[PDB]
Amino acid sequence: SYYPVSDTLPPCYGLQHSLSESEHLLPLHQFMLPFEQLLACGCQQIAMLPRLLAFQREGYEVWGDQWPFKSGSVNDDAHQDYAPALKDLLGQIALDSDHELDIINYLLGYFGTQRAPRTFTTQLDDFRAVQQGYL
Amino acid sequence: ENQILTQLYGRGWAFPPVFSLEKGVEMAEGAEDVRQSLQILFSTEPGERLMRENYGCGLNDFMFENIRNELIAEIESHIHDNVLRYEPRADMTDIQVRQSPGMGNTLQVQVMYRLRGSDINQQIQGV
Amino acid sequence: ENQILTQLYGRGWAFPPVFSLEKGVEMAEGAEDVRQSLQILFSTEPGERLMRENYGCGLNDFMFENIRNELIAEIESHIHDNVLRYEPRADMTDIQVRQSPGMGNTLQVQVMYRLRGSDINQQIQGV
Amino acid sequence: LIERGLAKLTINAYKDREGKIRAGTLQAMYNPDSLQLDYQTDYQQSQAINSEKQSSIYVQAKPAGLSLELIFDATMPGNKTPIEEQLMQLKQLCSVDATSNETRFLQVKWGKMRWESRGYFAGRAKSLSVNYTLFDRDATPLRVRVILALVADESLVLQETEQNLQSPAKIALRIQDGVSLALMAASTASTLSGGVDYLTLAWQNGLDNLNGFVPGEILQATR
Amino acid sequence: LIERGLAKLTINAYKDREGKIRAGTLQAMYNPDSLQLDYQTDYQQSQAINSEKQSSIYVQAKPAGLSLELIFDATMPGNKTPIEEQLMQLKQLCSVDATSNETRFLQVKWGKMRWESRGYFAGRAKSLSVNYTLFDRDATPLRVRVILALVADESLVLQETEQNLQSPAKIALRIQDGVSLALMAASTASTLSGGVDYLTLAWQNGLDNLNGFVPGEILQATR
Amino acid sequence: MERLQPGVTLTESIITMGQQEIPSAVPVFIGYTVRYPEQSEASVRIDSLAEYTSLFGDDHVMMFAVRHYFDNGGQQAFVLPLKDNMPSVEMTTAEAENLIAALRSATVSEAIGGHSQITLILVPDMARLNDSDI
Amino acid sequence: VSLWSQGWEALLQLSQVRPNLFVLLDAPDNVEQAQKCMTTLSSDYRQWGAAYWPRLETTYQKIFQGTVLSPTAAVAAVIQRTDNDAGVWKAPANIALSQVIRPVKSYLQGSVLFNSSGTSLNV
Repeated sequence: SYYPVSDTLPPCYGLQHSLSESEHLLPLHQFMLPFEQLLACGCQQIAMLPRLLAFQREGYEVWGDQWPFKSGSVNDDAHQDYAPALKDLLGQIALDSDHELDIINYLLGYFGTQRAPRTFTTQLDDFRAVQQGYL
Repeated sequence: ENQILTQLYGRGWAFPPVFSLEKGVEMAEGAEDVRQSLQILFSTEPGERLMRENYGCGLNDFMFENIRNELIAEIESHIHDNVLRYEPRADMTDIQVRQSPGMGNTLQVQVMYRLRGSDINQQIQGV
Repeated sequence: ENQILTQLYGRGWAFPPVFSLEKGVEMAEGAEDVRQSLQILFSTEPGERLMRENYGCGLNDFMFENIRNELIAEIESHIHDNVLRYEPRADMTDIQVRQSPGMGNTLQVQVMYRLRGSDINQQIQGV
Repeated sequence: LIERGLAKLTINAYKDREGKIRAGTLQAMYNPDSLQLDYQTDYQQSQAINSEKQSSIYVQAKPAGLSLELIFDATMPGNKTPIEEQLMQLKQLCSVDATSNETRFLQVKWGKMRWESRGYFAGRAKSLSVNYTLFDRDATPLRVRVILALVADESLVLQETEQNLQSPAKIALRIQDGVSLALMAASTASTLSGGVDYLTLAWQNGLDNLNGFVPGEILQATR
Repeated sequence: LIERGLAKLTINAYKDREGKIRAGTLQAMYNPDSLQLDYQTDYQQSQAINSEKQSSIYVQAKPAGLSLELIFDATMPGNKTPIEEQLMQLKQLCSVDATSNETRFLQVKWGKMRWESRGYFAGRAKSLSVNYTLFDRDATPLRVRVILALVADESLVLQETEQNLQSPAKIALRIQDGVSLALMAASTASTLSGGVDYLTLAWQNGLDNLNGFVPGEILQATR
Repeated sequence: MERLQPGVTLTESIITMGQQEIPSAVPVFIGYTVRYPEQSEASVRIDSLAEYTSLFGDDHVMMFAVRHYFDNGGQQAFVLPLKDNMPSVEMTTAEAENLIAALRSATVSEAIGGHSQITLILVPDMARLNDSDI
Repeated sequence: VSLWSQGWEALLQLSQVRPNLFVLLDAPDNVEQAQKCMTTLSSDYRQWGAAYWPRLETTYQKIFQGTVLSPTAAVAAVIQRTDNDAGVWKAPANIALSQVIRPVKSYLQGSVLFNSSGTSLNV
């Protein structure tokens, strides 16, 4: 569970205030957004650790792409115009799925065997589940 | 509005934190940092800063108490030793506390301050 | 009726020592040990514990003496420095000694106490 | 309230500090007019070459001293107890006990007078000043004006347990609505001699998170 | 001006010097008649074999001492708070705090009385002298004449910032019409603990010349 | 920063200093102002510059005399404005007579002689004709 | 919504039977319902009442689900508490409440309850 950094700031900055009552609220509340997603990646990846290090792996999915704010929160209401666009670039984590093949090479190394070398006739989607069930 | 007073008090972020496309965040320079450093202190109340627990003017713990000469003399004492702890760059020189002529419930405090080390007037209003 | 107050005061035998077929002897837990530790002290008189010779409230050595304001002020003094010696976990906060409205001979003492280190009310009655 | 009668001064001498052995009592004939309690504390001011901050440190808290005067009489027709009997009883309280090789521990008490939150004044006699006047021609004294001066020697098993209720070893705290763990661990420093750090407060309670407490939950802060 | 009502003496005990933890208050029944503040400074006179100049050096500035007396009463029909309750509250301010193993820090304040530019008198109790008179025959005291003696222990974070506004580290100066640099660098010695030399004042401002300043220009004198 | 709810809200409005009311020394500034908005009285009393700038306009030669009067330690003052137009950057000789003919007029002589609190008068607008008057 | 106002107009009328009577009364928790019952009250004895908005979540069972409680029972004790020392002339606001965890509604949600020109509701 992730609790936002925009909550702990003093209330005169207006982050928990009513939305867009004053005009200085919105450029501040977009400034805290990049430093929120860097901390929200750190809270996901500890919760992914039973998934990241299980021996019965089944997923493409690595470090994380979840939105930091709960859907009822006022912090969600500020960036509600571009929350569909920010979540979709957060789905760049499927492009980082080569890293998941480097953990299976590490988890197979407990039992003395390396992972298979990557070939040219892979069909890399169907290649990987063979490498997953091998572990 | 010179570069000399910046060398005594430094540059910091303006308290309305408005960001611009040129020059980045609007910087409060030397004579105007110390005025805005007083505006931050009066505007926060103690306990709602994150780790600095006792930072901010507690005028909230004596309001809804009746206007007399004993409440007024407790404001001028509280507003004096609080600027001494949390504002080393601004020395207070007078406090005037009086209730407004229009609305009788509200009372208006007026803090007169000089900056330390320097006796340089501001030419006109700005930043 | 939580596990937190057990960590401050410990578990001990209940003063009515009733034994059960499940769970063994009924254990007085944290907030209820300190109440029953006061019920043991008021109920024993000094000298009838075996080797701890001076343990117990001696209210027996001043009874059959007439109810006045000087006997009442000697009870509140005696009942105060006795809970200090033999009850380190319960701090006294008020003693009210008065004679009952129904029967004039009997007088009823009422000890109000808080537990040390903790300000946690009991939710309802029990154990 | 209940009755109307004089409470009179009694000085009970105990052989030990705790108050378990009794050495004898003495009830006053007439009560003292006034009771003067004198406290005192010693402060030494720190000298330093660099700074000029005025800051005086604490050295010692001197014990209390009660000073009362009494009168004894045998002139009047109402009283018949001789003053040789009462002054022998009074000097046997300001006396070196042969059992313990010290003086005896007195407990002055009368009525509903609390001597700053004790029903008695536990202490030993520092001075005593008999002033015989108005003898009979049989040379029996008929008026005696004693001036007692005591100094406070209180029991140690009483003072051991006042420190534990003032600064306990373990605290339980009730959270209330959005006080942070950084804010709540500062509130422990009121009664824990330097508060627990906000990490070591979270480790002792077994917190899953630094903000992973509900506002109803009870935290524990041991040192 | 606004209203007409008695301001009364309050003594707030704090556990720490800065004034953050609160240990309890005590409001006086009747105010003191008089308040006596006593300051003192020690000067040692320098002895020398050669010369006979009378010049006494400065050793130490002893802290201030406030001395007030109070009275508590329960005889009168207007007042009903017992004196055992108030004298227990007063002795708990002149008391060794079990959290910090020192005495507590008192802050006497009432009304618009500034105690030489502080709204309160921060200091600890050096003495205390209860004088019970006029007991009831229940031995409850009905009149008590306390004499307090305090000694000034002020916070250090307040006294750190009075030195910085009196003698700052950096000065800015406005020139006025034909004062020389040799004359202006003597005016810095009023508030810079030995003024900057007239060369090292010209080097810090980046002066092209020793007389190369216009009268409107602002100079800077750091040390 | 909630300004309608009860609390401590800082404002930009400057309230007045506690005046000492020196009775035997109080000036008038009789000069041209840019605003002239006061419709009740003839000559009005000012206390601060921030009260004057709201009450008589900004950026004129008579403001910098009030601004320098409140810096040297004066605490109360009266302002009797001249009703005519504010002059140019330099004073022409056709216009400089319009000031001195307004100083002999009874429109400014009745406001001074009727108020009976002022003890000394002064014109800060006479130094405006120090350039190009002839 | 008018069922609350039918109860307030009954209560403020009840404080007219004899001289010294006051009425502390509960406000509805819903914010739209509170603003409507402030505007559509329309009694001629409005000065004898005072409305305290949020319901308190006290520390009584059913600390996990504390029982939701009326706020006026706590304010009548602090009205009595500020009468003991500072007289009736002192205002009963800005004094701490003992056994409560939180107001069940947020504070920022009820910032429209205070009106300096209209009817203002105590928060």
